[PDB]
Amino acid sequence: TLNGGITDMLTELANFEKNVSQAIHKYNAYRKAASVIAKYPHKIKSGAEAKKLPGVGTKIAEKIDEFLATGKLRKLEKIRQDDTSSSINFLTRVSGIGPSAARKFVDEGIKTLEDLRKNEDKLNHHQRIGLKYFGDFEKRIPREEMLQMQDIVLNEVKKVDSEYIATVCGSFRRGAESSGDMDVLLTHPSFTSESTKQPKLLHQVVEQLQKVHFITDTLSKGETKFMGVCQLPSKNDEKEYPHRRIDIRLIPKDQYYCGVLYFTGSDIFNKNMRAHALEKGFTINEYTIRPLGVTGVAGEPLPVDSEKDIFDYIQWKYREPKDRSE
DNA sequence: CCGACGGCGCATCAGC
DNA sequence: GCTGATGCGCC
DNA sequence: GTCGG
Ligand SMILES: [Cl-]
Ligand SMILES: [Cl-]
Ligand SMILES: [Mg+2]
Ligand SMILES: [Mg+2]
Ligand code: NA
Ligand code: NA
Ligand code: NA
Repeated sequence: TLNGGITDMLTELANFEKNVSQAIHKYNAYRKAASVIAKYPHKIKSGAEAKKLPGVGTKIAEKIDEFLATGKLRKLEKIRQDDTSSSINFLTRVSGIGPSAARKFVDEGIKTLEDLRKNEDKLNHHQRIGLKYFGDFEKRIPREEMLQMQDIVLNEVKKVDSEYIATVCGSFRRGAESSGDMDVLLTHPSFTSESTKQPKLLHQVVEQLQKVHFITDTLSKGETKFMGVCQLPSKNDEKEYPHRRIDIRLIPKDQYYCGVLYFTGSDIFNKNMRAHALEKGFTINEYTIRPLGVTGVAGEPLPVDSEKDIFDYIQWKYREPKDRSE
């Protein structure tokens, strides 16, 4: 973290733009700049030096000059002192509360953890669970725990049907020493891009994980995506493990490579790669890579037999998962 | 100057 | 009920 | 807020 002061500053600005200003393109701009600076292998000495990096422009270079000179940003100092901004930023830390809900809550005079707790009747299901586990969800998961969670999920899935394949993705697959949550990509040969030969494929797995008390709560659930809460079992006399966020995504089996590319991330890596694809005349989602016709309409799915094939189409050298932590 | 900036699953709601 | 818009989530 | 043309 050679430039941690700068990247922290840009991340704080990004969050302000998303949560308070509701300016998603500014949010993405700040996060892109923070990411490119984070990988830069020199301690930055000026805004001009930073401006040479793709995604850092005139305004950010100016802020970098102020930050290097003084160790702070007047713009952020004022934001920190603003009650409405402060309140909104806090409330959005609850899962299920976004910029819109946060501002609405603050309008009604709900602006603290205490306020939320006394007004549960005003929260939807997702928000209620987000509140319940507020503390737990801001804790990171040690890789050692991720390995224990992996073993439980892979073994329980196998007990349901030996034909399932579950792959842990997200930061775990990128080799991180800690993760924010657990991301599980699921396949089964009965669900392909061509047909669904069995119903309840995701349901049966969620059900089994609930039965063994691994999954503890549900935030949202459909045919292909589960979003919930899980917890490792603790031993006799042992303090309980924190509750953790878990996401499970069932992807058509024949579209595994596009799926695992998506679910491995990072999010900024995906945005950067998908934007590069567009410049190259392709569109990538979690299912397919397609060409863009002269008009602008996506054409038919191209053959993909590896993650690398996707990189090849857009003329990028392959990057291993561990090198996608942007 | 100015349009584009990644792509999509699930929850909730308005209009019919 | 359905459809489309919008919020919020995921990488 | 930044980039590309
Ligand atoms: Cl914006
Ligand atoms: Cl598709
Ligand atoms: Mg994750
Ligand atoms: Mg994430
Ligand atoms: Na630049
Ligand atoms: Na939130
Ligand atoms: Na996740």
